[PDB]
Amino acid sequence: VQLVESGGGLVQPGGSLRLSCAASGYTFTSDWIHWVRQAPGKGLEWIGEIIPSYGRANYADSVKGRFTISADTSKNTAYLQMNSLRAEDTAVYYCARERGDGYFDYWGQGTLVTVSSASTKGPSVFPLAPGGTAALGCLVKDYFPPVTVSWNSGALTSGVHTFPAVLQSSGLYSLSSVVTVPSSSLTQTYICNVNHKPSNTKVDKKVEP
Amino acid sequence: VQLVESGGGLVQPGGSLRLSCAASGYTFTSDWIHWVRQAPGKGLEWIGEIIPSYGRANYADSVKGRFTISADTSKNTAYLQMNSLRAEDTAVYYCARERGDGYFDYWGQGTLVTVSSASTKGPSVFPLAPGGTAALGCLVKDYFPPVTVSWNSGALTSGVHTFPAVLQSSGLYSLSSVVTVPSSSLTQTYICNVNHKPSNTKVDKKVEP
Amino acid sequence: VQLVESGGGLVQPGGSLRLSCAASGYTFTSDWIHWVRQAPGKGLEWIGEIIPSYGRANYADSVKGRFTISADTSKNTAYLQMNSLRAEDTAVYYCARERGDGYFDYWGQGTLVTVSSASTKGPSVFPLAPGGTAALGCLVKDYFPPVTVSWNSGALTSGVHTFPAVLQSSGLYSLSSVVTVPSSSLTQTYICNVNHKPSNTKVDKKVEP
Amino acid sequence: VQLVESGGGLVQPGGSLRLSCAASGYTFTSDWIHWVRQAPGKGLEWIGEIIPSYGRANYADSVKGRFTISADTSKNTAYLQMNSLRAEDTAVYYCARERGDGYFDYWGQGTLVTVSSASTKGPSVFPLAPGGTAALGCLVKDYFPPVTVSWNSGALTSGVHTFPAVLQSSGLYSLSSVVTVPSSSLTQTYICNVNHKPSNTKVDKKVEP
Amino acid sequence: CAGAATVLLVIVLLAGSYLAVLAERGAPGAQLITYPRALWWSVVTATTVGYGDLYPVTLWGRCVAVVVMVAGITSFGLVTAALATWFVGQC
Amino acid sequence: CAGAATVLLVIVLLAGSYLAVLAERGAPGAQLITYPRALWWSVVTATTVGYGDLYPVTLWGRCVAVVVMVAGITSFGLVTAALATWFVGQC
Amino acid sequence: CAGAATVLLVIVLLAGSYLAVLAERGAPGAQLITYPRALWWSVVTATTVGYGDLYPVTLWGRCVAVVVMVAGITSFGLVTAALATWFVGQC
Amino acid sequence: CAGAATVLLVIVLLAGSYLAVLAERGAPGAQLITYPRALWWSVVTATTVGYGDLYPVTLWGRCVAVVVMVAGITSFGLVTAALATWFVGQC
Amino acid sequence: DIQMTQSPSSLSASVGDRVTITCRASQSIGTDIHWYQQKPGKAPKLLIKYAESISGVPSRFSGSRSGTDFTLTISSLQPEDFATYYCQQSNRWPFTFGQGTKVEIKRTVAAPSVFIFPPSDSQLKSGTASVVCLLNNFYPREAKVQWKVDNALQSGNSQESVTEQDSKDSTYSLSSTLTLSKADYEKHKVYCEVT
Amino acid sequence: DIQMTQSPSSLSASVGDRVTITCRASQSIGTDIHWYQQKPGKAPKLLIKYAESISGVPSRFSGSRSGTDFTLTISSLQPEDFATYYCQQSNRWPFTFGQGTKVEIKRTVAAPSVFIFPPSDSQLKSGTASVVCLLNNFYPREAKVQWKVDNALQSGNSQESVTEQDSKDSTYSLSSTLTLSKADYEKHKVYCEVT
Amino acid sequence: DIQMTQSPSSLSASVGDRVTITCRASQSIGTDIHWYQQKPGKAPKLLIKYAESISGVPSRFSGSRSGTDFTLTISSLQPEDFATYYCQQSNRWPFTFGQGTKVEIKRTVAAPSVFIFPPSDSQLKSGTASVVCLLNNFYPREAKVQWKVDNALQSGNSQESVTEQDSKDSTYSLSSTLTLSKADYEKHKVYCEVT
Amino acid sequence: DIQMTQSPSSLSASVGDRVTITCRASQSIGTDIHWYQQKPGKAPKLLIKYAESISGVPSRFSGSRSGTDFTLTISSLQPEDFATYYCQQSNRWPFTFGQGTKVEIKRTVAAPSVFIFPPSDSQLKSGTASVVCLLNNFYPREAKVQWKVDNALQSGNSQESVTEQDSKDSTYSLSSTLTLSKADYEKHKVYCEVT
Repeated sequence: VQLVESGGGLVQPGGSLRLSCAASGYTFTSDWIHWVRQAPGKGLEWIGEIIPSYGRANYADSVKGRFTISADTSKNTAYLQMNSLRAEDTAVYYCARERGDGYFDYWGQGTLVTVSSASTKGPSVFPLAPGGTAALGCLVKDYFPPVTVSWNSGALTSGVHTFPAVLQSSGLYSLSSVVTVPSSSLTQTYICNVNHKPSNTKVDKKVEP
Repeated sequence: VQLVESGGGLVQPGGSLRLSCAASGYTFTSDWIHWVRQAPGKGLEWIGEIIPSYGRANYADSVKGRFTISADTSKNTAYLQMNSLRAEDTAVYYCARERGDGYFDYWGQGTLVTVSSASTKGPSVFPLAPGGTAALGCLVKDYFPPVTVSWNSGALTSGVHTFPAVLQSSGLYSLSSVVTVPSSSLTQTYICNVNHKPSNTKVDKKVEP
Repeated sequence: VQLVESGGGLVQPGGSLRLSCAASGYTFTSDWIHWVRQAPGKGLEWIGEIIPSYGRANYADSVKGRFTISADTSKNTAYLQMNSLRAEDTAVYYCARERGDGYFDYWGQGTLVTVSSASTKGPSVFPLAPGGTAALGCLVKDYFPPVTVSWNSGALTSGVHTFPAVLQSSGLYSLSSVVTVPSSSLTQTYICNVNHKPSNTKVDKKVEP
Repeated sequence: VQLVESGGGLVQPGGSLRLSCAASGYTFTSDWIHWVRQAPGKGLEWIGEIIPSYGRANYADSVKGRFTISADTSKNTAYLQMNSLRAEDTAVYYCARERGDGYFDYWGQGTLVTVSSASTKGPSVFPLAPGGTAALGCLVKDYFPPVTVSWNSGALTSGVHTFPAVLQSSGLYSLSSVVTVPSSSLTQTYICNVNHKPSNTKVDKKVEP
Repeated sequence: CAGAATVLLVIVLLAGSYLAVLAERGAPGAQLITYPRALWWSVVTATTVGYGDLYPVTLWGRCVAVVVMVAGITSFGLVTAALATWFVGQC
Repeated sequence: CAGAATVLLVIVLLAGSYLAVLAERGAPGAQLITYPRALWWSVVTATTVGYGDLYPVTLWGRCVAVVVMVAGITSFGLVTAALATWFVGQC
Repeated sequence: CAGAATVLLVIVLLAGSYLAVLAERGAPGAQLITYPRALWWSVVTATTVGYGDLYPVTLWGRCVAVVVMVAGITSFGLVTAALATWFVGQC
Repeated sequence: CAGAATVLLVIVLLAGSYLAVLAERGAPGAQLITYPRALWWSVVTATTVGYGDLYPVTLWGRCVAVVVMVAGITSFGLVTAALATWFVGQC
Repeated sequence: DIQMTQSPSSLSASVGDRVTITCRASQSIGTDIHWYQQKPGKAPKLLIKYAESISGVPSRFSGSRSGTDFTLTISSLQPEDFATYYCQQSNRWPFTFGQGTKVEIKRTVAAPSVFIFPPSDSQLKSGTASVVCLLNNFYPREAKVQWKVDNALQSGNSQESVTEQDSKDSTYSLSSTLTLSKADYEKHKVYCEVT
Repeated sequence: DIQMTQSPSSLSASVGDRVTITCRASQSIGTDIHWYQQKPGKAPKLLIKYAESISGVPSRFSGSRSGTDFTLTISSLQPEDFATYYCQQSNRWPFTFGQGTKVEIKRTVAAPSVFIFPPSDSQLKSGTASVVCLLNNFYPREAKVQWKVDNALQSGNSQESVTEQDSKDSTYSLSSTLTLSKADYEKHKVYCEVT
Repeated sequence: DIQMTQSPSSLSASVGDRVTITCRASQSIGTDIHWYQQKPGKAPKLLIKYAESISGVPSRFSGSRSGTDFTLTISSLQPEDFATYYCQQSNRWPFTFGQGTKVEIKRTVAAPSVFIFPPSDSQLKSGTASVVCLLNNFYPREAKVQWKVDNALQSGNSQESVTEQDSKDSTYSLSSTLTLSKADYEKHKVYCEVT
Repeated sequence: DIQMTQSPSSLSASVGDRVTITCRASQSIGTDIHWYQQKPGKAPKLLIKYAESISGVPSRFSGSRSGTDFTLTISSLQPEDFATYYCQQSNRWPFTFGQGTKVEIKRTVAAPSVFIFPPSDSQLKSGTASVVCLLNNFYPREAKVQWKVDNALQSGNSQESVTEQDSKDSTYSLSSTLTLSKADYEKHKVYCEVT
C-alpha cells in the first residue's frame, strides 16, 4: 500500500498545473485523500481533502477556491487542479491517505511545483577530478528549476555528498555532486548521471585525473 | 419587493415624531421589520424589531422605553413612535426586513430626524456662472435643517458635484451644487432645482454668464 | 405582611445572644427566613437561611458553624443563636423573607448587636436653650452602647436634627438632639425623650431660656 | 485495618527493586492500592494505582512505563516493580488504600529506596557520656544509606532527641542519638541500639562516665 | 393516521420553533432567537435527546418548551410506533 | 385516570422542584437553588430530555433527581400514552 | 425479526456516522468530523440520551441528525422491546 | 418479575459504574473515574436523560456506555411499565 | 464565591439628571440579580428583580443590560433618592450583595443658620463644660468651624458631627462640640466662627 | 453585549489588489455573522450571509474563517467598492454591527481643473459676498487652496468642502467658499491659488 | 494536568490562634479535594474529605469554600499541629497533591540546656576526634554556636543538626559536631560558647 | 483556527540522551493529536497517534500528557533521529500541524577531510572559472573557509553549501565554490585555507 504522484514542475505566475495521486495498494471505500504542502524550509500546510466516494472536496481559506480537488474512483487516483498560482504556492505537494481517523497513515512521494516569471534552462555539467580515500565530484551549473544525481546509474551510493542547490547570483541552480573513494580504483568507472524533468536532460560525465 | 419610509425632519429637544415603513412587495406572514440608525458619520445602531403578526416589539437599552414600535398589518406598514428625543437621536433611521434568519435582506430609503432647539429656515439660492469643458454651479445659502439638488428637473446628471453641507459659522447649511459642461452649450437650459421638505421650498435658478 | 425582630444589644467577646423574627402577616408554607448584617458604615452580608418547614439552615463560611438558626412554625418566628461572638460581629442584623425566588420581598426592622469588653453605662442628658426661627436642643452625654430621641413623646418632628453618635475620647456615646422652632412659642412644651434598652433609661429634660 | 510494606533500601543507577504492600485487615473486592512518594523534604507524588480485581495499573508520565504495579489477590498484597531507576527516584514510597472515592483512607508505613553509585557501609557507633537532669548520648558514625536508634531495646523514650542524619563531608551518614536523664541514676542501664537493614548491624553501646 | 401524526408533529415543530424565537427575542443573550436554529431546538426536544447547544432562558420560552415536549414527544412517539409496526408487520 | 396521571406528574414535579432547591442550597456553586429554575430542571428530567443548564451537584440532590426520574418519567409517559390513544381513537 | 432490527440500527448508526463526518468536514470548528467520534454521536442520539460533547453545527449535518433520530430511535426501540419480551417471557 | 427487573437494572447500574471508572482511570482529564460519580453517570444514561456533566472520553468507556444504554434503558423501561400498570390497574 | 463589583461607590449627580449604577458579576449569573434601595438607618428596599419592577416602585427606576454588566438607572434623580443602592446575586449558592453605591444629590451653595449653646448649669456641677455649636441646612458638606476663647485658637476637645442629607432639601446640619474642664471654663467665658 | 471589533477602520488599497477586512467577535458566535456594503448616502447592502453569497453580489466578494476572526475579502479591489463595510452578529440577542471599515481606492496623482466664481449680484444686495472656488476630479485628497486679495493672505471666512470619491474615477472635487461683508468686498475686488 | 496551588508554604502562628490554609485548584474541580496531615517521618493522615470530616479528627479542623479556593482552617492552633498539610484533587485523572503547607507553632523565647561531649576513647584510636555539643528544648530556631580551642575561632569541620519541633513543647534541640584529626586534637585539648 | 505551538524549534541534544518535544494546543483538543517524523527530503512519517504507537516505530518513541500540553519523548536519542518532528490537530475542522521541531544530534569535535578542485577545461572555454573546495564529515557546523589567490584575500563570488547531517555519523560536509571570469583566472592561478 503506497501512493504515487504525477505532474508538477514550473508555471508562470497566474498559471495552471494538475497533480496526481495514483492509489496502488489495498484501498477501502471511504478514505479521504488529502493534500499537504511545504514551502522551501517551512512547516506543513493542510490544504484540502476529498472522499472519492461522494466526491466532496474541502479546501483551506489559505488556498481559497483557487484550487480544485478531483476524484476518479475508476483510476483509484485524485488530483489537485491548481488555478491562479502565486509566488507563495512555490512548494512541494504531498498527498496522503487518512481513514476518517484524522492522522496520515501513508504519504505520496511529493512533487515540486515552482512559480516564477523567469524561464526553464539547462545544466552545463562540468567534472571535478582528483593515498587512502581520494574524493572526485561534478557540478550541474546554471540551471532552472528539482535536480537528480546518481553515480554509475545508481550503483555507487557510499561516501557520496550530492549537495543542496545554491541560488547562483545569476538566478540559476548550480549544485556540486561529490563522492569519496579509495585511491587504488583510478581502474573503476565513475560517470555522474544528471536528470531534469523540466528540461529533458540525461547528461553523464566521465572522471579521469 | 422594497420598503418605503415616511415622516421625520426636525423636532425640539424632548419632542415627538413618527416614522413609517410601508411594505410594498411580496410580504410573508412572519417577518420582523427592524429599525437601524446612523448618526452623522457614525456606525449602524440596531434599535428595535417587531413581528407585525403578534405585535411584540423589542428595543435597545440605548433607546430605552423612550421609543415605541407600532405594527398595522392592515396597512402592511410599521412605525417608530419617538418620545423624549435627545441631541443624540440626531441621525438617519433605516427600517429593514429580516425573515427570522438574522440578516437584513431589504432596507427602506432611510430618513433624517434632526434634534436641536434652533428653528427651521429657508435657502437663499444664489447662482454661479462661467474653451473645452467649462463649469457652472449655484449655492443654497443659510438653511436649516436634508437638501435636494437636481439639474433641469433631474435630466442632466453627468460631471455634477452637488457637495456636502458645511455648517456655516452662523448655524445654517450653505451647500454649493456644481456641473461641468462643454462650452459650446452657452444655447442650453441650465436651472438648478432646490427642494426642502422642512421649509416647503421649490427654488429654481437660471445660469447665463 | 411585615417582620418584627426581638433581642440583641451588648455582649462580652466570646458571649451569647439570640435574635428573633416574629412573622406577622400572610405567611406561606415554604418561605426561607434569611439573616443579613451591616457593620458600622459597611455593605450587607448574607449570613444564613432556614426553611421553617423541614428546619434546614445554611450559614456563611464567614460566620462558620459559630451561629445556629432555629425555626418554630408554632410561633411563626425564626431565631439567630449567636455563640463565640467577635469584635467583628459588631453590626445590625436584618432578617428577611425570600419566597424561593432569590430576592428579599420584606425586611425586619433590624437590631444592633454590639461586642466589646467595656461595660454598659447611662446618659447624663444636659439641656441646650436659646426673632424668626430659633433653635433649642439637648445632649445625651457619656453613654454605652443604640440611643432613641423623640420631642414631646414623638409629637413634634419638623426642623429636628437628632445627630449621629460621636465616640467621646473617653469611650462613651455623647450625641446632641436639635430642634428648630419659631420664636413666638417661648408658651410651648419642649421636653426631649431619651430611651435606652441597654440601661433602662427614660430621661425627659425641659427647655426654658 | 492497616497496610504493611516490605522491600527497598539501596540500588545502583539503572538498577531494580520491588516494593510490597501486604493488606492486613477488612479488605473489600474493589479497592485500588496506590503508590505515593516523597523525595528528601519534597511534596507527595501520586505515581500509580491498581485494582487487584482485574489487575489494571495506571502510572505517572513522571514515572513513565519504567515501573510496573503487580496485584496478587492470593497474598492480598500489591507490588511496585522498579526498573531503570534514576538519582531522582531517591525517595520514600507509601502505598495507600482508596475505595474509588478518591482520597487515601489508610497508608502503609512507607520505605526508603535510595539511588547512588557509591556503596553500602557500616556505622562506627562511638558513645558520649556525662546535678539535676544530665544528658548522655552516642554517635552512629560514617554510614550509608535509614538508621534506627532506641534506648534499652525501646524501653526508655522520654527526653530522647535522636537527631536527623548529617551528610558528612566524606559522604557518610554520621547521626547523634541523645537522652536527658536525672543525675541520681548514674545505678541505671543505658545502652543505645543501632539497627541497619542495608548492612546487617545490631551494635549496642554502654554509657558510664 | 400516521401521515396525520407526522403532520401534527411537523405542525408542533413549526409551532414551537415560531413561538420560541418570538418568546425569546429581547432577552439579552438569548440564543434561541432565529427560526432555523429554533427548529433544531424543537426537533432535539421532541426526540427527548437534549443536546444543550440551545434552550430557552426566558419563562415564556420554557412555557413553549413544555407544550413542545408534551405535544411533540407524543406526536413523535406516534411516528416511532408507526415505523415500529411497519418493520413488524413486514419481516 | 389521565387527569390522575397529570396531577401525579404535576405533584412529582412540584415535589422534586421543592426537595431539589432544599437538597441543594448550602453547596457553594449550587445552581439548582430556586423553585422556579428547580421546576424547569424537574420538567426537563421527567421528559428524559437532559438539556444540562441545570442539575444537582449534591448527593441528596441526585437522590431527589432519581425519584424525579423514576416517578416523573412513568407519570409523564402516562400523559404521553394518554394523548397517543386520544389521537388514535379519533382519526 | 430482532436480528433484523439490530442490523437495521447498526446500519442507521454506520449510515449516520458516515454522512455526519461527510456532512460536517469543511465547517471550521466542526467537532463531528471523524467516523469513530461520529459513531459515538450516532449511538448517543438513537438512545435519545443527548450528552452534548458532540453535535452537528452544519445544516446538512442536522438533516443527517434527523434521519438518525427518526430511523435510529425506532430501530433501537425495537432492540429495547426485543429484550423487554425476552425478560418477560422468561421469569 | 418487577423486583427481578429493578435488581437487573440495579445490577446494570452497579456493573456499568464499576467498569466505567475502571475503563476511564489513566486517561488524563477523565472525569468519570470515581464509582459515586460513575453511578450518577450510569443512572442518567439508563434514564435516556443525558445531562452531560459526565461521560466517557475513552473508547473502552464508551463500549461500557453502550451496554449501559442497551441493558439499562430496557431494564429501566421495565420499572417504567411496572409502575405504569400499577397506576392503571388501580384508579 | 460570586463577586458582584458595583460601580462606582459615590455619585454627586444633580436632581432631575440621568443617574446610572453598574454591577459587574464575576461570572455569567443568568438574569438573577436584584436591586435594593436602603436609606440611612432603614432596611434594604427591593427596587428591581430579575433585572422587572416591583409594585409601588417609582417610574424613574428601571434596570437593564446583561452578561456581567447589570445597570440600575434613575432617569431624573430625585431629592428622596439620597440612599445607598445594593445588588444581589441569586444564580449560584450562596447569594451575594454588591459593595453598594452611595448617591449624593447636588444643588445650590446655601449657608448655615448657626446657634452656639453654653453648657447646662446641671452639667457644670458634674465637672465638664460641653459648648455645642449648631450649623443648619447647608450645602456643600465642606465647612470649617473653629473655636477661639479670648481670641486664642482652640484645637482642644473639638468634636464635629454631620447629619444625613435631608430627604427633601438634600442639605446638611453639623454639631461641633467643645468639652472643657469646668475650672478651665470658669477661668475664661467669652466664647464658634464658621468658614 | 456581543462586541464585533472590525479591523481596520481605513484601507487605501489600489484597484485590482487583494483587500481583506477582519471582524473579531467577543465570544464564539457560531457562523452567525453577515457582511453589508453601504455606500455614502445609501442603505446597507447585504454582501455575505452565514460567512455564503447573495444573488447579484460580485464574485470578488467572498467571506471566510471562523471562531472569533471572520474575514470579508475583495480579491481584486474595484472602483465601485469605495464604501464602508459592516459586520453583523445574529448568535445572541440583540443583533450588533461592527464599527465598520472604510475602503479608499488608490490611483495616480492627478491635478484639479479649478473654477473661481464671483458672488451672485442678487446676493451682493443681501449683504454677504460668497466667493466660491471649485477643484475638480483630483487625487490624492490633500490640497492647499488659500485666498489672497490685493496679495495679502486671507484666513477669514474660508469654508472648504470635499466630495465622496467618484464610483468610477475614485477622484475628489473640493469647493472652498469665502464669505465677505459686501462693504469689505467693495473696498477691493481683484481676487484662489491652489497647491 | 490539574494544579492545586497551596498557600502559603510556611505559617509561624501562635497556639490557640486561628490558622487558615488555601488551595487554589487550576480549574473548577467540583468539591473533590481532600486534606491530609502528615507529621515529620509519618504517613499522610486524611483530615477532611469532599471539603466533610473523618472519624477521630479533632474539632478545630474544618474545611470550607469552593470554586478554585478551598480552605482548611485550624480554629485554635494546638502544639500537636506542627506538621505539613496536603491537598488532593480527585475531579480529573490523575489525582494530584498541593505543594504542601508547613505550620510552625510560635511561643515564648526560652534558652538551651547545653552539654559538650569529648570524643569516645575507642574513636580517638580510629583517627578522627568528633567533639559534639548538645542544645536542648529552645525557641526560636535561630542559634549561633561557634567553637574556639585555646581561644582562636574554629570554622573547620563544624556540623550543626536541628530536630523537629516537639509535639507538646514546640521546642528545638540542636547538635553541633566538630570533627578533628586525632593529632590536631592531641596538640591542644582545652575546648562550644552559644549565642 | 486551532493553534498547535510546538516547543522548541531547535534541539542540540547528545545521542542516547533523553529528548522531549512539547505541543501546546490553543484549546482542549481531546486526545486528537498525532506525531510525524519527516527527514530532510522525505514525506512525514506518523510516529504516535491519539497521544498510542504505530507498527514498526522504535521503542524510544512514546507520546504522553494532555490538556493543551502534549509531549513526544525520545528516551535515548539516536543517530537516525536527526529529522524535523510535527504535530497534528484532529479535534476541530480543519486539521492543523505544529510549527515543527528540528533535532540536531551532538557529538565529538571532528575535523574536515578537504579536497580543492580546479575548474573543468570544457568549462574554462565557456568563460567562467568555478573553483570548488570540499570539506568532509566534520562536527560542529561552524567552519571558516576563505580563499586567497597570490595571498590577497577573496570575498568575490564565494558560494558555500552545507549538507544534511549523516543518518549514522551525524556529521557535516560543506562545498565552498568560487566563480571567476576565465580572464581573471588566467591572470593568476596559484590557488582554500580552512579554519
